[PDB]
Order: sequence, then C-alpha cells, then structure tokens
Amino acid sequence: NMAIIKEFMRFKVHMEGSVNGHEFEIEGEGEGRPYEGTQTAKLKVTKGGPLPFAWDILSPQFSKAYVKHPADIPDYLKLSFPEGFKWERVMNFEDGGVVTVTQDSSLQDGEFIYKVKLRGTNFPSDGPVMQKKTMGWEASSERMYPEDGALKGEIKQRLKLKDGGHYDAEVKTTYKAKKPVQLPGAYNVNIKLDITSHNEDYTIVEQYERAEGRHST
Amino acid sequence: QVQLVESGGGLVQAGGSLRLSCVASGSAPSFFAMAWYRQSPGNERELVAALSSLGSTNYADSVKGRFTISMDNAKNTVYLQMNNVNAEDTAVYYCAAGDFHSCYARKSCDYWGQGTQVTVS
Repeated sequence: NMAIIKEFMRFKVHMEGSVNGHEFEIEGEGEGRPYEGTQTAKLKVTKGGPLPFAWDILSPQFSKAYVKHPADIPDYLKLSFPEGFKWERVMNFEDGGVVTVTQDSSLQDGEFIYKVKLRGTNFPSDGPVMQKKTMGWEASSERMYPEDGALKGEIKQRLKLKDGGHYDAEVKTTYKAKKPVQLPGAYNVNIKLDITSHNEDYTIVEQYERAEGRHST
Repeated sequence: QVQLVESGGGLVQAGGSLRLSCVASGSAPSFFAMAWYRQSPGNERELVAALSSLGSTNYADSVKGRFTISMDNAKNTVYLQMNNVNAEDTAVYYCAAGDFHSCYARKSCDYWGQGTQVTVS
C-alpha cells in the first residue's frame, strides 16, 4: 500500500453529465497527500459551458483515497489499489432536486484516474441551484459503516445560501473495492471542501478539501 | 422589422467552452430562421450554423461535432454552444435572421446583430 500510494499523489478526472437536461463535460487535474487528508484540483468545463446551475452540486464529486485514517481503522479504499474502487451516490435535495453519481477510481501508471457520470433532475427552475444562489458547503460529517459487502456513507450535507439561510441534501453513497479487502467498523469522517478560486462564469474552478476519519462519538 | 442583440462572447482558453446568445425583438416573419456567422481578420464572413423554424440545422464542416445552434422560443433567444474551442475559432461572431427562404436555405439573411468578439488563447 505505502509503496504504490506515495505520500504525494496526482490524479486526473473526467466528468460527463447533465443537470435538468443541460449537458456538459469537465476535465480536471488534482494532487494531494493521501495520508494527511489534503488535496486540491483544477477543473475545466470543456463542453456545455457556462453551466446554467450552481457549481456547488458538482464539487463533492471530484476523491476518497485522500482521507487521513487512524492506524486502528482499516483504510479500505486505500487498500483497494492498484485495481481501485467504485462508488454510487444519491443526493436528495430538500426542494426535490435529485443528483445521482457513478464513479470509477483506479491507479494507472502512477496516478489516480477518476471517471464520473452525473445526472441531476427535478430542480425547480426558480430554486437556488438553477438560479446560482448557493455559497459553498458547510463542514460535513460522513457516517461510515460496513453493509452488504461494501462501505456505506451517509451525510446531512448543507449549502449556504446567498441571501441568507441554507439548503440541505440527504446523501447516501456506496463505496466498493474491486477486490475483497478488509472493511472497517463504523466510524465518522470530518470533511471540509472549499472553492479557492474560479473565473467569472465558473468554466475554470479550483477546489481544496481536507478529510480525516475518527472513531464514532 | 427585427432587431438582434448578441451576448456571451469574450476570452476563453483553448479546449474550453462558451455559449453565445442573441435576443430577437420586433415582428418576426413566418418560418423565422436564425443563424450564426463569423469573420476573422483579413478573411471573408462565413456561415457557422443555421437553424430553421421546424428544427433543421446545418453546420460548417470546421465546427461539426463541436458547436450547437438551438433556440428558446419562450425567451426569443438563439444560442451558439461552442465546445472544445481552438485557435481557429477566434473571430467576430454575428447573429443573423430571416425566414426559411432567405436565411436557412440561402445565405441572404435580412437582419443582423452587432457582432461579438470571441478570442481563444
């Protein structure tokens, strides 16, 4: 594990998707320190820009190999490489919007390779996603637990709103290694994702994320 | 009389994307057709994309598979989605319009926008 996942690792990401029928593609490059739980990425909208919806619904889809884990909590997703892992996610937003995500993670010629497919539907045309009225995610706590031969996570994830207030999603994700590796017991992951810069129309965006696991309560 | 007002141009990095838009006002003819043209320094104006009232489209060979022309009739707005842009896409873009006979099936459009600079670097 420590031989192939080095203290510094780069990744490349491709996303294709649609939100309320608006199609797009994004290509990105990222890097970070998988054992310290820190990473950044630069994303570029190659098709469909500028996006007529909030960037914030896309930002959590761009890296679970970069979570700091205590020694006594098996780092299941690091153990999955070089083959890697896949995940499936549903975000149910409080005004009816739905985002579904599929993702494949692998290690190729020394870099992580991410392929993402995303479909967002049912967002009200006057709501904060399609009107671009969101202002970033609050810190999250993802509750992790093993179930049905995979690692499950659940989040009550909260976006800030431009004019005041907030906007929530109930998020559930299944993360599954491509080969049987040791599953952990139940634990929590503390996560903060920041947009560090962007051009005026969000067709070039930079992100930063810190994530650390720890024992429940 | 129809008036055309373009927006959405400017600077963009090669490999990125942008989307031009144009709002039509006035009394449009029946079988209203819209199009996008472009002209680079020292070159003649060329058709980029045409859209007929019944949804037929025609594209220049150099932008096929990268650019898409579409309409939101409720907003009287036509769009030019420009994907995977390259250095040869740098030009002043013009929206034009007419009816099927003058502006879709022929290059004789009756009405013209002001022109929008797109510059790829």
